Order: sequence, then structure tokens, then C-alpha cells
Amino acid sequence: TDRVSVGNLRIARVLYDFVNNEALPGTDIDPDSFWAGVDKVVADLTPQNQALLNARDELQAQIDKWHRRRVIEPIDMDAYRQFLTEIGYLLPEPDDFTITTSGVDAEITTTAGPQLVVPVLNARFALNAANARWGSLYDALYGTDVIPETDGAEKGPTYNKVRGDKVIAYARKFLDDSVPLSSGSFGDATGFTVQDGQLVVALPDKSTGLANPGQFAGYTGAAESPTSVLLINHGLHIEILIDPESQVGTTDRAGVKDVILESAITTIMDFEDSVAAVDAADKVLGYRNWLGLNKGDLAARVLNRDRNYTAPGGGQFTLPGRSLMFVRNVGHLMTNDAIVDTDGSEVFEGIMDALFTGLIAIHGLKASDVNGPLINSRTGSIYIVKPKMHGPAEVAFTCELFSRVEDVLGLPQNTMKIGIMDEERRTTVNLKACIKAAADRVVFINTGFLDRTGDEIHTSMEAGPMVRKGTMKSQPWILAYEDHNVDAGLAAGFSGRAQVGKGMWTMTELMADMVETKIAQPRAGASTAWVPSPTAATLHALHYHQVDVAAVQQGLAGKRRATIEQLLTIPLAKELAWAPDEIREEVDNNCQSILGYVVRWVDQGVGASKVPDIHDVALMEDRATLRISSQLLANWLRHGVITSADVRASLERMAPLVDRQNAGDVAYRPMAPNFDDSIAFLAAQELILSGAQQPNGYTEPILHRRRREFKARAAE
Ligand SMILES: O=C([O-])c1ccc[nH]1
Ligand SMILES: [Mg+2]
Ligand SMILES: [Mg+2]
Ligand SMILES: [Mg+2]
Repeated sequence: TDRVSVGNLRIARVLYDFVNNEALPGTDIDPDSFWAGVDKVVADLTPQNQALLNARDELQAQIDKWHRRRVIEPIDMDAYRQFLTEIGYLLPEPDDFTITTSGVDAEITTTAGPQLVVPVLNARFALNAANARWGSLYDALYGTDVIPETDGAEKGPTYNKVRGDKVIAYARKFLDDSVPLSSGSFGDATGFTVQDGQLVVALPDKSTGLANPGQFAGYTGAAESPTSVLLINHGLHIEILIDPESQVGTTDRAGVKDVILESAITTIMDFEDSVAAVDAADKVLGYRNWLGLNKGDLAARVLNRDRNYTAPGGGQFTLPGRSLMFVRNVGHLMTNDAIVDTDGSEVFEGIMDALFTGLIAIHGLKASDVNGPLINSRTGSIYIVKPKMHGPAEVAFTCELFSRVEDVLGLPQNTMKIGIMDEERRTTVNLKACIKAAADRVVFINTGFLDRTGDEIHTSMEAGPMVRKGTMKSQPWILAYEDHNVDAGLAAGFSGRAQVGKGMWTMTELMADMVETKIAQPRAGASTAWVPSPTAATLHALHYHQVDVAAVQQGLAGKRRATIEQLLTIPLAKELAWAPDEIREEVDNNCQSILGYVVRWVDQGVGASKVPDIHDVALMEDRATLRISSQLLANWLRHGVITSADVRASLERMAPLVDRQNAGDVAYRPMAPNFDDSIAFLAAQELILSGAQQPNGYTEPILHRRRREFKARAAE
């Protein structure tokens, strides 16, 4: 139609122009050979990609059949596990080894701290995350519920001094716990001066330096009365801003205006579950943003420059002002019409992503203006997160794909590093082998709730009814999965070399609860964890100051805290474990999760936002929320727990609920009462009723189709 012919490919014009006009210039890759490479790589790797997807299907069918031919008391783990080994699901574990990945930035190998994930299609959000390397601690405490809004300390229309003073005292205590004075407390500090390269803090009666003088990293302005003071603890920077003339400064004993924390050390720019991209137009929007980020020129309003400091011993240095960027590609499943072949077949979206996000990322290894000076990776690496892989063969393929892209791009081999997401059972039980498959490219493994539970449900769909969604969070299989992931990471030498990450805090407004509970993640040996906002990044940073992750990691070394049996413990529900009203609540719960998420996705192409749940708690979940919820319902429908009338009834009374939760949104169009007119509603209905049939429970085939449907209707 409006496509460009390159060998066997018919490339969508919008994509072809974008690449020639925006992505290629400055890379010194010849446009003609770039496209011949796209054509070659797509032709060479497409059959293996598809072979892998059929492998998934062959394995699931065998497992479905195993449960079906069985009666059978509870499952015999010797039998189950022997079966899994026979069919090639459970592969033998390789001998110990250390990963050999190199050329990796210090933000990933060394520094422990928060990690942001943001929809790359949203330019404002993406710029915010990139700028979230540094955040105001005062703003974070004042603005959220960490400082509780009791009587007197309420956020008003204007400054509340009672609340402000609380904020100040919270931070002072943090200073004391993080960068202690030889004697006294920051709570009594009256001033700061840099004297003989040391930091000197003035107390009402005396003066003192730091217990560990070396925690002093620098300052701004004159040593004799600095405008700010730079500290360091556990690899992370803390900056005390000093200005008596500022609105908070006047109130402060030492003229302190704010405390700034190094927060989001790295950010993942996401093309997968947090965005809605169903065609060439949507992909180009994403690719364009990814390009602006890497060239430094994205504006929505710009990217921050690095920060200037004076060394304690007089010199004059810089710190990065931007979060170091990963990109998350889509996984192996989906195709996309941005390129079709002569036959009209869509091309695998994962393959395209490597080619185009890899091409684009070259700009980030280069001076940004194009004069200067920002850059992403200074060590010369491109950092790609790859989600939803199943097993070491799927990881090997991603490496081979990267190898071939690097060739087309003229990059050295292994420039393209992989972040291995551990969110599918066949990866979890073969984790060590997956890490070995990428032993020279891997910079990251991580765990999460949503996708991994959905796969857990879909895999054992035929075994019986599963426990509630809430129950899933604390089942034996997931707790083993969490620990087993750290163990594999630490045993492959990730400490000092690569990130070991944990899941997203989805409750954007529940910051007090986050600060209280998310500390478990670094205590479990995770050198990074996912946060929903720059504000959450700043608050989660506190955890890394309280917890010596490096030491925690050294302590876990050599431990084996999860057995294959634990990992293989299917979350089946006990002999009829729910009262009727409990069943209804769970059904409502899941139907609302789907409706609330689906409606924004199908109608508006939003893949991530603050979606009020059934109790009006704001959650920022990604598409994986659709996978658990619909799989759970599909499972319950499959095993007689609920009826199809139950599902339709729930959908019909949760729908208008969702409507009014989206009241105050001008573009929003309600689903109720003409349900079978809403494409969103029908998408929700299809996810559930077709759920047991989606490959590995994946929701994109259905979601993408319905979103495309909607876009077509809107085009009249
Ligand atoms: O909850 C999550 O996994 C998530 C990632 C990005 C936005 N939400
Ligand atoms: Mg996921
Ligand atoms: Mg310590
Ligand atoms: Mg199936």
C-alpha cells in the first residue's frame, strides 16, 4: 500500500522515513546496507524464533495432558519432576561459573539503588525519569504520606510549618543514620564549612567532623560558606542545600533549604508492557522518543546536564545528572505490521526492536548536540532488557539475535548487553542455564509478581483451582522463586558485576507503606528494585542507605535457599477453601482489574497509569495485571469454581464502577450500559473467556487486535 520494498520485506513508509531521516544520520551506517541487514537478519532468524514459540506449545500440551490423565490425591513431586525432565522442560544444571560480561557502567556493576520503569511512548514521563537521578527529599516527604497527615500536619493549600518541621526532623535523623557526626547530631547543626579539605559542622557549643571523614564528597560555592555540601554513603550521594533566604531555609537552624538524594540510578525506557503500540505509527512514536533521549534533545521540558562540584581537596569535578538508561524490548511472541513480507506476514516485533532500538542507542554513545556533551553509556555498552523468555534456548537466541544486529550496525560484538527477566516458570527452574547462555552479555536478572504468577497459573491450568490473587503473593513457589533468583545471580558472580533486581511497588499513593515494607528487597540481597515514580525513587533510596546490599550479598554467597521442589509447588487451593462471598469478591476483584486497565488501553492507547482498584487504591500496574487476572478467572471457570453467568454478572457491575473511576477524564467514553458496543468491554470479556486458550496466557494477541479494531472504528 504505502510500504517500501527491501528484498522480501515491505516496510511501512512511516518507519522507513523515520529511520532514514532521523535514526541513521550521525551513525555513519550506510542506509542501504542497514536495510539489507534488516532483511537478512529477519530472513535468517525468523524460523528459529517461530520454532521456539512452537516449543512452548509442545511443552504446554504435554503438561496439560499429564494433569488430565491424573486423578490423583495431591501431586507426586518425584513423578512430576521426572516427567518434566523427560520432556525437556527441566534441563540439567550446568557446572558453576562466573559471568564474563565487561564494558559495563558503574551504575550497574557497582551502585545499588532504585530503578525506574517508564512508558517510552510518554515523552513527559520519560524525561522525568531520566531527570530523576536526583530528587528532593523534602518534597518527597512533605508531598506524600510518609509524614502522616495527622491533626495539625495536614497538607494545606499553602505551606504548613508543623508539617515542614516534621519533614526537616525526618531528614536530620536520616543524615545521622547515614553519615554520622563524630559527636552530636545534625539536628543541632548550626552551620557547615570546608576547612583543610575536611567537612566541619558547627554545633551550638562545639564543632565536629564526620565519624568517617571520607563520606565527604564535595561542595558548591566557597569552602568558607558553601551553598551546598555533598556526602556519600553506600555508593549513593546526598547533598545538603544551604540557603537561609529560602522559604524553608529561614526556618532551619542551619539555613538548610533541602536535602537532595541520588535516587533513580538507572531507568528502563519501556517498549513492552507499560505502553500500547499496535502498529508502525505507534512504534515510530516510541522509537522517536528513544532517539530524543539518546541524542539528548528530547523536549516535551528538557534533559538535565551533569552536576558541578568542588572536590574536598580543592579540585573540580562532575556527577551524572541523568539516570543511565536501559531500553526494554518486547519479547519473542508478537509480530507487528510495521514490516510485512511479500506474503503479507507480519514480522516478529522482538527482532525489529533489537534492530531499531539498537540502531538508535548508538547516538547515546556519542556527543549530544551533536556538539556535546551528555551521553548514556560511557563504557560503550547498549543495555537491553528482554522480557517473557522461556528457558536457556530462548536466551541463546536473543544473544545470537544481538550478535547479528551488532554486525549489521558495525558495533563490536557484545556491545548489546542483555537484562534477563525471570518472569516465566521455564526460565525460573532453569535460571542458572539461562544466565550461562548469556554469560558474556548479561547485566541484570530480576523477579516480579504479575507475569510470573500468570505463567504459574497458565502452566498448571489443568491441575485444579488456584488460590486467590492476593494469596499468590505469599505462596511457597513465589517465595522460593524470589530467593532462588538471588542465589543464581550471586553464584554466577553478579556481585560487583551485574544487577540483581526485584519487583515494582504498584501503590503510588502508599509511600509510608512502601518506605516501611520495600526495605525487604535490599535486605534480600537485591542491588536494585522497581519504583513507580521519581518521588518513589527518592523514598526507596533511603532503603539503600539503611541497608548495606554489598555486605548482604557477600553474606548470601554459597547459600542454596530454595529447592527445585519448592519452585515446583503448584499454588493449588485446598479442598474447597472459600465461602461464596469470598468467591464473588475475588471475581469482582479480577474483573475490575481487567476493565480498569483494558478500557484505557483499547480506547486511549495508555499502557500505564494510576488505575484505581476495587477499593480505590491507586495502582500503577502494567499489562501483566491482565495476564494474572484473566488467567485466574479462566482457571476458576475451568474448574467449576464459578459460572459464565458469574463472570458476565461481575463484568457488568464492575464496568460502570470503572466508568465513574474515570470520571474527570474528558476523552473517556463509558462502557455501561451498552456493553456489547464497547470494544474495551468486549476485550475484557474475551481475555477471560478465551484465556485458557491464549499461548502461555499471553494477552497481547487479543489486546492488540481489539486496539486495532478500535483505531479503525475511530477512523470513520
Ligand atoms: O508493576 C509493574 O511491573 C510495572 C512496570 C512498569 C509499570 N508498572
Ligand atoms: Mg513482565
Ligand atoms: Mg554500612
Ligand atoms: Mg494453550
